[PDB]
Amino acid sequence: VQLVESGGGLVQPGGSRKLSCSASGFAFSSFGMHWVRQAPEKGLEWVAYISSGSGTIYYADTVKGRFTISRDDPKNTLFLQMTSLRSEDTAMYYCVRSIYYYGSSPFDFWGQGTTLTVSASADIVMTQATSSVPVTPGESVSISCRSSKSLLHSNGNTYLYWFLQRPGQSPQLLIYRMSNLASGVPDRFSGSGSGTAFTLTISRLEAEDVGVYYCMQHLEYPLTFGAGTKLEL
Amino acid sequence: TASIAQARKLVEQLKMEANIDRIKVSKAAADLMAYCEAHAKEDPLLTPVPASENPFRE
Amino acid sequence: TYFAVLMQLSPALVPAELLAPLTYISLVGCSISIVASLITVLLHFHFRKQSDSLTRIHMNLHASVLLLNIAFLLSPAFAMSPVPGSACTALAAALHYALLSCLTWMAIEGFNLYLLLGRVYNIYIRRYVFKLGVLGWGAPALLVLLSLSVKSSVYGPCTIPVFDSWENGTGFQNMSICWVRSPVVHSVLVMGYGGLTSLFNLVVLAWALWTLRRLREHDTVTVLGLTVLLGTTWALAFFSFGVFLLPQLFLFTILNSLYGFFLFLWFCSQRCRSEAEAKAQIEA
Amino acid sequence: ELDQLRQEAEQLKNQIRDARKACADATLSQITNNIDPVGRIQMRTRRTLRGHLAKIYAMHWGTDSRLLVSASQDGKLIIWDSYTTNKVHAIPLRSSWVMTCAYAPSGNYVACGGLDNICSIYNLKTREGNVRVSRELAGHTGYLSCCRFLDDNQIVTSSGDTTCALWDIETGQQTTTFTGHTGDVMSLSLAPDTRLFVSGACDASAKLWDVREGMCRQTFTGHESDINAICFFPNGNAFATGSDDATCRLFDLRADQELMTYSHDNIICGITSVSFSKSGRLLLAGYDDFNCNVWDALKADRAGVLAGHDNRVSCLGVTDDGMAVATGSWDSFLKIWN
Amino acid sequence: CTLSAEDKAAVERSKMIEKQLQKDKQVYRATHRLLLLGADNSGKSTIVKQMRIYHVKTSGIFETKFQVDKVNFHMFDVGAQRDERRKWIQCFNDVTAIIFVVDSSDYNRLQEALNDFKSIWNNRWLRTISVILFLNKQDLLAEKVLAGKSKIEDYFPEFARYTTPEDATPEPGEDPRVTRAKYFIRDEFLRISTASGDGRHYCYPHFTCSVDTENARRIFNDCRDIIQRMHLRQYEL
Repeated sequence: VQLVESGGGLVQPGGSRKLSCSASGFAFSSFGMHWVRQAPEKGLEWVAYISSGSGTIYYADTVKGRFTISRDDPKNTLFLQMTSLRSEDTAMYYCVRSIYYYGSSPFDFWGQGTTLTVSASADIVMTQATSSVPVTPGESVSISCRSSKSLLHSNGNTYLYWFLQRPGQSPQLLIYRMSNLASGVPDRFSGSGSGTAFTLTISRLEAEDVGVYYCMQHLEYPLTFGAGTKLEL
Repeated sequence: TASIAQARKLVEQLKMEANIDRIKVSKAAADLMAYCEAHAKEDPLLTPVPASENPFRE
Repeated sequence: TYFAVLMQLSPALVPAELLAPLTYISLVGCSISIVASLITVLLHFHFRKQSDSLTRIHMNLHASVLLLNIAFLLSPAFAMSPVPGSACTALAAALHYALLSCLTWMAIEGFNLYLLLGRVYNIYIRRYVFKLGVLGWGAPALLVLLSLSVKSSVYGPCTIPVFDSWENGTGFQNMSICWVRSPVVHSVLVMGYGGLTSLFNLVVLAWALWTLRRLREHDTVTVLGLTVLLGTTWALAFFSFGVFLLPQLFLFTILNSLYGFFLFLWFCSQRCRSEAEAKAQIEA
Repeated sequence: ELDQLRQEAEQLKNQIRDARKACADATLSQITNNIDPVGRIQMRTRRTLRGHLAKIYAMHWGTDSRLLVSASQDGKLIIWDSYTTNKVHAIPLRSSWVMTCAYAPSGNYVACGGLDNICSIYNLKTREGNVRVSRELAGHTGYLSCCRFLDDNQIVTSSGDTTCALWDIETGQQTTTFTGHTGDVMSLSLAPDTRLFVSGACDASAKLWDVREGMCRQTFTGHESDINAICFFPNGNAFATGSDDATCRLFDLRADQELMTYSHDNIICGITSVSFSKSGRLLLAGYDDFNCNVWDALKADRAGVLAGHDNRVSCLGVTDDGMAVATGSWDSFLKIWN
Repeated sequence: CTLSAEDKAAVERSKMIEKQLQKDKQVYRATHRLLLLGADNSGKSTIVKQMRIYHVKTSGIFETKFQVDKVNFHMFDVGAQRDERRKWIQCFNDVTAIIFVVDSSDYNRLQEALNDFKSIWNNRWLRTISVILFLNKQDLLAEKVLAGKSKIEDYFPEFARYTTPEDATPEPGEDPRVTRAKYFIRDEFLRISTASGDGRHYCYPHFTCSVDTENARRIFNDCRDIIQRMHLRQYEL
C-alpha cells in the first residue's frame, strides 16, 4: 500500500491551493481518510476527516471553513481545497489512512507528505513530558502521557493511540486503544493505562526506535495530538 | 476380486475398534454429572445473568 | 343517516317509511364493521406473519375502511347543537379523506393485481409498500388540505333534504350531516374520484377474469374474494337514477356498511388457507 | 471365500455389541434421577440480525464471543458484531449455494464451502481492507457439509462424498483423508483438545477420528435416519448427535455406547443443529418446526422452548463464554437468545 | 450522542454494507434461479452451450446466465456429485423451475429416467416446484425410428395399444408413425406428472432437438406461467 501526495510549495497569503492524495495498493472506497499537519519545528495537529461514502465529514476548529475536503472514489484520490491560507498554515500535510470496525486499527499508513509554505473549544488536551528523554540501547523506556478527560467509554475501550515518527518518513502506528499492538511493530512495545494517565513502555531499545513519540485521543472530534516526547541516542 | 479388497478393510477396522478398553456406563455417567455440577455457576444459560453484567441487555 | 348520502348525484328521495329501516341497516352494518376491522388489526399483530408485500396492502385497506366507518357514525354526532362552531368541519375533512383513501387503496389493490398477474416478472420496487402507502394516504391529502383553505366554504354543516312524493310537506325533519356542501368538489373529488377508481377496478376485474380463464384452460371463490378486495359494490353508486331507488339506496348500504366485515372475512379465509398450506408442508 | 470374511465381520460386530452390553450397568437416568431440575428456562431475542437476502445455512461464533459469521444462499458471508448489531464485513462468495461457514480461533480467516466442492478461505485481516480469498482448497468430489478450523494453517472438511479431509492451508493439498463412511458426511465437530473429531454421516452412524494418522477410533450406531448435527460435550468425552428421527442422541467416548436419547411424543420433525451449553447441562437443538428446544442433558426433559422463527431453523451455536445462543433460520433471520 | 466516534464510524460502515445489500437484493429478486437436471446421455451440456450464441476439474455447480426480454435467469447444473441427491437438493427449495432433460434417442434406460423424474417429482423439498420437462434430441429419435434396427415394443409393451393423441400438433412433414412414439414418451412422463400433482406444481413438456436455434423463449413463457400461478396462490382462498 502507498499514499502519494501532490501539492505544496510557496503560496502567498490569502491564496487558494489544491492538494491531492493518490492511493495505490488498497481499497480506497472502504477506508476513511484524514489530514494531519506538522509545523516545521512543532508537533502534529488534526485538520480534516472524510469517511466512507462522503457521508460524515469533520474539520478542526482552526480550519472550520477555510478548508474543504472531497474524496473522488473512482480514480482513488482525495483532494482538499485550501482557501485563505495564512502564515499559521505553513505545515507539512499527511494523508492518513483509517478504517473503523470491531478490531480495526485506525491510522495505519501515512503518506510521505508535501510541504506547503505560506510567506510572511472544549477539546481533550493531551500532555506529555519534555521532548528530551536520554535513553541508551538495550534499556527500557517509559514514556508517559496524560489526558484532560477520561477516555474510557462505556463500551470498555480507552481510545488512545501511540505513534512513532523517525527523523525520516511519516509517523507510523505503534499501539491503538492503549493495549493493542500494531500489525508490523515488534512486541517490545507495550501500553498500560488507567483512563487518565497512560504509559508506553519499550522493554528493549534498538537504534531504529529513535524518533519522536506522539499521542492521540479518539473519544470525540477534534483529535488532539500533544507535543510529543523525543528519544535521543 | 475387487469387492474382497474393500471387504478386507472392514474386518481390519473392526478388529482395531474391538481391541479398545471400555469403561462402565456408571463411571462415565458419574464423571459427566460431576463436570456438569462443577462448572454450574459459569453458565449464563442456566442462571439468568442480571441485566447489569450480561452484554445482551435491552 | 344512511350510507348512500356520501356519494349520490341528487336523489335525496326516500319514501319516508323505508328511511328508518334503511338508516338502522346503515347503523348496524357499520357497527358490525367497526369491530370486524378492530379484531382484524388485532389478528395481524398478535399472529404476525412474515409481513408479505400483499397482506400489508390488505391491512392498509382495512385501516382505511375502519377510519371511514368510524368517521361516518360521528358526523350526525357532530351535527347536533353541542358543536363549537366549525368543530365538525375537521370531521367532514376526515370523512372525505377516509373516502378518498379507501378508493385510492382499492386502486392500489388493482395495480398490485395487475403487477402480480399481468407484469409477472419485473414486480420488485425498492420499497413498494411505502410508495403505495404514500400514494394511498398523502396523495388523497393533497386534495383535502388543498381545498381546506381554498374556497373554505366547502366543508361544514350540511342538511340533505329527504322527501317523499309529497315533498315532505308538514312531515318530519331532514337529516343533518356535515359533509362537502359545495356541489363542485362533489363532482371532481368525490364522484370524479369514484368514477376514476371504480372504472379502473372494473377494468382490472374483467382483465382478471380473462387472464384467470386463460390460466385455467375453487375458481369462483377466488373471484368472489377479488371483487371484495378490489371493491365493486362501490361501483353501485352510479345507479342513483329515479327508477333505481332500491339498488343505490338499499343494496349499496347493505353491501358497503358490511364492507369491513367482508374484508375481515377475506383476511380470515386467507389466513386459514395459509394455515392449511403450512400444515400440509409440515406433515408432508 | 468371497463371503467368508462377512461372517467374521458379523462375529466382530456381535462381539463389540456384547462388550457394550457388558459395560452397560446402569442408564444415565438411573444415575441422574437424584439431581434437581434446571427449572423452566426462558430466553428472549436480545438482538435479531437482519440483512441476509436468502435462507441462512451456516454460522460460527468467534473465539472472542462477539463476532458472528453467517452464510446465506445469496452468496454472502456477513460478519456481525452481536453486541451492537452491526455488519463488520459482507463477503460476496463465488458460489451462491453455501452449506458451511467457519471462523478461525485467531479470527484471521473465515472458511466457506458448499456445492462448488471448494473450501474457500478468506483472509479477514489484510493490509488491503477488502477480504480477499486466501486459497481455494480443492480435491473434494462432493458438496462440503462442514468446514472447521484447527489452527490458522489446518482445516477439517466433511463433504458430500464418503470422506473427511484434513487440509494444510499453506500447501493447498489434503494433509490426510479419513475414509470409512458409506454415505455423505453432513456434520463435523472438533474436540476441545484439538486432537479428535467426530463426524456424522447419512449412515445413521457417527465416527470418531484422530487427526494424527487418519484412522477412525470408534463408531457409534444408534440412529435410524441420517445425521445432520454433531457436537462434542464441553468436557470432551461425550458428544451429541442430531438426526431426522426427531431424536437427539448423546453418546460417550469412554464407554463406546449410547448414553441418552431425547425425543418427545409431539416431535416428529428432524433436528438441524445441536449445540451444548458451556456447562453441558443444556442441549439446544433447532428443529424443523420453526423453533428450538433446550433439553436437559442429564434428564431427557424438554426444559425450554425458543419460539420466534418464520421458517426452518438451520444453524445453532452457543458462545464460548456461554452468554448467548444464536439461531439462524431459513427466513434470513439470526436471533441472539440469552 | 451516546456512543463513541469509532462506534459512529462502525455504524456508518454497517449502513454502507446495508446499502450494498439493498443494491444486490434487486439483482437477486429480478433473477429467477433455475435448476437443471438430467442423465449423462441427455444433452444438457449441449443446451447450456447452444443457447449462449443467442445470448475447476471437480467443480460441482456450473452457472449459466441468459436474459430474455430483459428478464435474466440463472441455470445451475450439478456435475460432480454422488448418485444420492437426497441431501443437497433441499438447497433448491426456492428455485423458480426445474429443467429435467431426458434423452429420448435411447430406448433402454428410459425406465430409469422415468424413475429419476418420479423421484424428483415426489421429493418433499421439491414439492411446490414445477418442472419444465425437455425431451431432448428428438432428431436422433426421428432418425432411429426410420432406421428400423430397434423397436419400441421390445422395451415398452403399451406402445401397440397406444394411438396418437388427438391434441397432438405435429409438423405435417414428419412421418405420422414417428409422432406415435414421440408422444408416447410424453404420455409416459405425464402420467407420473399427473399422478400426484394436485395443484402445487405442474410439468411443462417440450420437445427439443440438437440446437433448435432457440430454447430460452419456452423457458421464458413457462416461468411466466409458473410465477403467475405462484402469485395467484396468494388470492386462492
